Amino acid sequence: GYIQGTHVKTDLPGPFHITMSPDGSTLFISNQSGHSVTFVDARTQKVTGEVAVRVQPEASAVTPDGAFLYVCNAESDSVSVVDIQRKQEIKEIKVGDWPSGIKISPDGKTAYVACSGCMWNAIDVIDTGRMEKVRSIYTSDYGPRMVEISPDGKTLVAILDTVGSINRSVDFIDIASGRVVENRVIHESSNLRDVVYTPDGKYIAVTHQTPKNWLPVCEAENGQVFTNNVTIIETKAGGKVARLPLDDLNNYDGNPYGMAMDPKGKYLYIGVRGMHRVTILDMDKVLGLVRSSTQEELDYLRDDLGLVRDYLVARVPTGLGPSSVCLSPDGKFCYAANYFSNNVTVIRTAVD
Amino acid sequence: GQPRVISTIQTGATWEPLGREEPLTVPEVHFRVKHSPFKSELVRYGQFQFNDAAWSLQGSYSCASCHYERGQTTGLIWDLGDEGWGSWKNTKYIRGGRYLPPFRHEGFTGHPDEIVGATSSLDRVCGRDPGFVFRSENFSPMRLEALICYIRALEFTGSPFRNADGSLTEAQKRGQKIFEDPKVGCLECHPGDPMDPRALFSDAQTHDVGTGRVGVNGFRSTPGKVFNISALEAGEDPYGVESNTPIIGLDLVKEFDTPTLRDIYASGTYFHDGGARTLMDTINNTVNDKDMHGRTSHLKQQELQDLVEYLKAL
Amino acid sequence: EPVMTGGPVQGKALWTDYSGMSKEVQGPVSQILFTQSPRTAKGDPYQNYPHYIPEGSRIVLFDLNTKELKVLTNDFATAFDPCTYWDGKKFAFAGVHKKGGGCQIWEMNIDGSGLRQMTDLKGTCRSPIYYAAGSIEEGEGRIIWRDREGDWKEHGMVEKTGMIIFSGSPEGVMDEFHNPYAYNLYRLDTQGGKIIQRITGHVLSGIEFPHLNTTIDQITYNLSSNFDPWLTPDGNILFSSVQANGSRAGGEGRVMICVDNWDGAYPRPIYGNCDGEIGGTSGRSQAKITFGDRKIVYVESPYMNWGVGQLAAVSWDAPFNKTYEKLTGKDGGLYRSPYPLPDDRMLVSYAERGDFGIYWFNFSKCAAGDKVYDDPNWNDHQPAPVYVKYKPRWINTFTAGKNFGVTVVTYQPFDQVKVEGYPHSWGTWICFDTTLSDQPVGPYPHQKAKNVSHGDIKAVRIIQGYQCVEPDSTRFRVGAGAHLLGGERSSSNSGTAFQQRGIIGYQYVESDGSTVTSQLSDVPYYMQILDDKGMSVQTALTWAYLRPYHGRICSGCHYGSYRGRAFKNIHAKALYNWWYDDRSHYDSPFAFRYLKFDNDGNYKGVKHGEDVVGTTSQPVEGLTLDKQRTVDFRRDIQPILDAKCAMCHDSNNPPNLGGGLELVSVDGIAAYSRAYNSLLEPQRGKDPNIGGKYVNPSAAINSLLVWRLYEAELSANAPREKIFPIEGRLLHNKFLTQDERYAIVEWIDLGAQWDNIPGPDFYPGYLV
Ligand code: HEC
Ligand code: HEC
Ligand code: HEC
Ligand code: HEC
Ligand SMILES: [Ca+2]
Ligand SMILES: [Ca+2]
Ligand SMILES: [Ca+2]
Ligand SMILES: [Ca+2]
Ligand SMILES: [Ca+2]
Ligand SMILES: [Ca+2]
Ligand SMILES: [Cl-]
Ligand SMILES: [Mg+2]
Ligand SMILES: [Zn+2]
Repeated sequence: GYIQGTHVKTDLPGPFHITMSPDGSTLFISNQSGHSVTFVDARTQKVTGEVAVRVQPEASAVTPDGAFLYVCNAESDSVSVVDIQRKQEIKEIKVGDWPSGIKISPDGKTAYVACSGCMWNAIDVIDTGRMEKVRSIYTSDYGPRMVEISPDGKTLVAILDTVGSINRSVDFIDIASGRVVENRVIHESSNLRDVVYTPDGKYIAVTHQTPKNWLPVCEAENGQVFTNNVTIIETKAGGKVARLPLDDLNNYDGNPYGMAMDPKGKYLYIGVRGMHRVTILDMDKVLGLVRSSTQEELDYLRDDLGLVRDYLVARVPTGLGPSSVCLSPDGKFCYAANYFSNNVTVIRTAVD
Repeated sequence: GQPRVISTIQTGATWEPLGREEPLTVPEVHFRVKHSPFKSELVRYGQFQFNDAAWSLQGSYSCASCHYERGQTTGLIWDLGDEGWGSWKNTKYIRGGRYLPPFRHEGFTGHPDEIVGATSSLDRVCGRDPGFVFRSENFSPMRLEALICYIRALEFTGSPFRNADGSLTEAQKRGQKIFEDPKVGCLECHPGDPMDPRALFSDAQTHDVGTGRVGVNGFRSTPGKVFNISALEAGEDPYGVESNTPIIGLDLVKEFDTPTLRDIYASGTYFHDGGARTLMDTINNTVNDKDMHGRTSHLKQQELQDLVEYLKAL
Repeated sequence: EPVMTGGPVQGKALWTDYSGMSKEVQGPVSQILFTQSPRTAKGDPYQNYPHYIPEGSRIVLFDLNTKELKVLTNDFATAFDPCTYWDGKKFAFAGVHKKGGGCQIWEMNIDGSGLRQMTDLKGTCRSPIYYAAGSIEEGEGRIIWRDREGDWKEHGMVEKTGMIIFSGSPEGVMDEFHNPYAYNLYRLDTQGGKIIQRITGHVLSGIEFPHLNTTIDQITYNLSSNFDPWLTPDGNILFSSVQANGSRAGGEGRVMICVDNWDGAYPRPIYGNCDGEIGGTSGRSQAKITFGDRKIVYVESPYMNWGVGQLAAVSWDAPFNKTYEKLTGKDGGLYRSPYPLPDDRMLVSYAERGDFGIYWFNFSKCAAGDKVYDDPNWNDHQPAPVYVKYKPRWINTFTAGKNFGVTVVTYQPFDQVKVEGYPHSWGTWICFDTTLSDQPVGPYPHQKAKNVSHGDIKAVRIIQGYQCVEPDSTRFRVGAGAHLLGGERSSSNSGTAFQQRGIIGYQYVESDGSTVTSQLSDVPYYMQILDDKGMSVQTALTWAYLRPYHGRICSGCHYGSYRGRAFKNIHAKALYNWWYDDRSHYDSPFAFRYLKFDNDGNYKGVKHGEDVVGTTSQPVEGLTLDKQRTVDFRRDIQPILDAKCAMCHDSNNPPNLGGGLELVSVDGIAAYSRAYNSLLEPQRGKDPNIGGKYVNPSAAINSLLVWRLYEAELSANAPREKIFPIEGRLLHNKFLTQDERYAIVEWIDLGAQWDNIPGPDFYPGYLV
């Protein structure tokens, strides 16, 4: 396999992503440098097979029944359909540039694919019966990184990570309508790597960074150049956009990427790729902070470098480059995919 | 209970990064004038050093926070301290970097040092960043060499905007004639052919295209003047904090090293300071002096749009 | 084990993780080093801390197994402050030899051989530590530089031993408490300048000791003592700083835990200096950081000058009130010199009733655990265990030491004085918003006297503090102003807590509140933001300093950018006034000597002085120390009072301004004149730290005198309940010109001193 963006060959799989079957018996790891997907049994923690897909898979989504795995092949500009029981790819559907993420509708009748190409704005829809790409939903700006579907399945959020932009936004889509209802801007943001929904569907979490671009590059202290943040957006009309710090004064979480939401909405799990660790936060303290604060107070609290300690549950040691995380349906275990270490860290959560 | 690590599933083979060893001095970094022989066994280590935030002071960010992680760019515009304050630089697109030396933006003009401007080696770019950007411990020789190996191993993505047949479209074909028109004269500083994989669309030289940002009293004066005509007409705030790109600046040099036009679709916000918000702005004579970058004044909109489409095809 | 971040393998740490690698590289502890001190006030003078010279003390090595003790310092009259090297085979300490030479820095092998003198200084040296700069791995590094316009070439090699950071004080000086010592941090080249030559390409500039093959450079310029340096996990220097400036912190001051670069380029507060924080006036000393939970653990003494006390802790990652702990923490004795081990154990010096020994600490019981060693005849403290220390990362230095900068372009060392021709070393600083602050509107000088927005702040006054040096003991007396606002901290020089100062200069502020300036380097200084009348709205009470060629940035005026908050994203006009020219180091304007006003006395502009002297595009002003302007009461103010005031103000019409410069005896002490004593008189029900009847030190805008001279309500803080009389009122605004009036304004904003000329001079003053 090839290292991404290069013609240099490597024997290492380089896991870029991870997910789990809705019955929680199987983990599917997308190997970016392996051009395949690794199957792992949850109970035995054993590799049960490796299924070949197209070039550079960065993402995968499982059907509600768990008979199929839709893998995003980024370099191939395509999406592979994998038979989970047969351990074989049965089709390749062609999509827009660089799918970086994919998710299946609650009814399992539709798959949504975010095309992350820098000049590309698209979310391609795919019927599961036809196993084919129906149409494309054009976003408000370029580079959707990932999508997410609400628990009621009538709405689709898409993080737009837009190159050359200080203000990067999130699009709200009406699934039945298939068009953009609203666009909400996260001010002073860059590198949006994920978006998740709360189980009640009243909030979304988005991991990103806050650059200070208008300032001289002088020191590294007090986040003069970059700070690392998680933003909670209230899904109601006119809802708050709350940018919250992930960093201590002398301790920062470099490049937050993947997110896993507790099934009951108790905790938030964040893969920290630069600092090689999983940051676990208390979501009732976070949401409690959001509900009890105005927009002004939250905007002031974004730069509070002692604030995290209020809602911070833990920071757990991981392998190198934990780009993605996922949870078991009972929420008692969190898995983190490590690219450089070529492995998966298994974490016992606070849930008992 | 308290969250903890019970086990680790090893799916692939074990891999460990390069050690700390002995950090280079800044003179030792400047001591590497030219590239070392390419080693493809060091490329992954270089990728790690590229994406790692743990090596930095407090772990604030990494290289990938700027040049992103597919190794392209985020389009973020920064003010670095070796070129002067108030002088802005668009984050460099790092795909296909080895094919067009010298490096950075500013060229040979005004740069006898060949470090900040007209950079002789990629080593003098990244090897400097620990002390001039990250403000952290310097790289060891091995880790630096590995990093440079990773950078040199980056290849162009190619344009998505062309037919699955591999051919061009008729809008792009229409634009190619405008591009290669001897009166327009894009081929002069941007020589290349669309079907040629070895085409760099750059002369790798230093030119004055009229993109030099100066003061209200002229070169080496203060404060800066609005170089964006459309933004000046729009009544945009010069010192505004909400803008994606600066409409003002003070440059220490008037001339710059010409970038490749390959993958120009994926560079957020073109030229050096990121004065040009769209491809169209690199043409329409808004953010640059009249006919100092190509002669486009006689062209009008359909032609310009076709030219943009052809640029998207590179 | 992984601590700050995950490692290469499960249960293993990355080399970037200082705490974790420290855990993995520690090894078993067998032997420990510690100080035994005679039990006496003279033998253990912890009440005089930081100035601590436990005369008669010795350094000993103890085996935790064979229980055998060896005295390594027998050739020394006094020895203390042991710190082990990275390998643990050698250690550095402070002490005075029997042959004499004073208290200096030495180093010796762990077996007791190979003694070497690292410092010959006029003054006293203390608490050395090793900072490995350019030396991570054992061996010889290569020296490389540029040919002056040639290529980069190799010249020679140097053994990599790193550097030594220590705290030291000069001879015959006084701090802001009038103690006969002022301590500051120094960096030391162990190879005689060639380490700095390896890193930079020029040898260290500073004071050279060629006989010892060493060189020292002063990295911290605070007018009070900076002491007990240690290592941060990110590779900086952690230490204790005394912030005494003027009347701040209730006229007491605070001892804060803070960090700085090993060259002193970026000092910033960690905990203890700010209002609302914990410990008040408690002394904070001997701070160290735990490896497991990353806790800053320090000795909190009940008295500010005490070195013994309780033990307290705050999180290093998050140094705020929420993480504050009192470790020990009750019964019933005293603690000192804590030493956290990488394996999470800790060694403390504990006295149950009255006599200290080495004890393991118990975190479960919140007190001293099992005993290590105690002699009854000795006070056993400063435990320094023998183990392997992981080297923290060394940060790039842009200064070669005194007068020497290093360019950001070619990275070539340059002398600003000897070569470039500047009268003195000069740096720059920039504030993006001067109106942006976390401080409320209040009567105290560090607060805002009134609300200010963008455009309300016209300029800034930059002030340099003068060290208090008084060779003649007959012409100087402490407590001469005890009846005035100063109290115990007053003196023959001032009736306030503010010591002698001078004006570095004025700098204009942009309409967005931003400002940038060039000014002197390696000198203590601070600033004040000014309104359209040129009065200080808010004062920064602290001592800032700039290394040569170094710029310093801040988001706001005590906004939190250097304390607890992230930098605010601000697009500032001053940014473009900083460096725009290819041929320059800095294009920013130098501090102007004067201000110019209109008819009314409102701010018009800044005005050049005659101190103006091609590496900068701006007129070079205010770099000549001998020409630096100040405001002296006797030379400047008093003549104005005699001319336009004293005639109408006598004993019958208070305040009494008559009598000229003739001294007045108060409580048997003749220091100041009648006018000075009158204007500096306290007011019933008013905090002296705020001000007196007619004068508020370092706020002119709050002063009743200024209120009357402008005949207006200047601030939101009323000096008293009835300001202007109802009947018999006489307007004072026409009595003085703008020069005289603003001279009074400057005098008050400077701290309203009496003698602003350091040392004995010809002008009237205390004599016996
Ligand atoms: C020289 C410029 C001065 C200074 C510095 C002061 N005075 Fe006067 N003064 C005069 C009278 C009749 C009064 C009382 C009536 C009134 O306050 O309007 C004062 C009062 C003051 C004060 C206030 C003191 C207090 O309220 O406690 C101050 C601070 C003050 N003065 C200072 C009369 C004269 C006078 C004509 C006889 C002249 C000349 C001055 N004053 C000059 C000065
Ligand atoms: C020599 C005078 C040139 C001519 C003729 C053309 N280009 Fe050029 N190009 C040149 C320079 C010196 C620069 C960089 C200037 C700066 O301030 O950075 C460029 C840049 C571009 C770009 C953007 C590249 C990037 O931002 O990475 C584009 C898209 C571009 N040029 C296209 C272009 C076209 C369409 C031309 C014909 C009208 C043309 N160039 C001519 C040098 C010169
Ligand atoms: C307005 C006056 C300013 C400006 C322009 C700056 N600072 Fe800060 N400063 C200021 C106040 C009110 C105080 C506290 C005074 C008191 O009595 O408590 C301080 C103090 C500091 C300190 C000490 C540590 C602390 O209190 O946090 C440091 C260190 C410090 N100031 C540094 C600093 C820097 C880097 C600035 C950028 C140029 C700066 N000051 C500007 C008020 C003001
Ligand atoms: C390794 C490594 C690289 N980057 Fe850097 N980068 C940033 C800017 C603003 C610029 C342009 C500077 C100028 O024009 O004067 C660059 C440039 C580069 C280049 C040059 C590419 C070329 O084709 O010339 C390379 C190879 C490069 N950079 C590599 C901005 C940033 C960052 C934001 C502050 C950071 C974090 C960053 N770069 C980091 C890194 C690297 C890690 C050491
Ligand atoms: Ca593609
Ligand atoms: Ca710059
Ligand atoms: Ca080039
Ligand atoms: Ca760009
Ligand atoms: Ca004892
Ligand atoms: Ca004097
Ligand atoms: Cl601030
Ligand atoms: Mg620094
Ligand atoms: Zn403070």
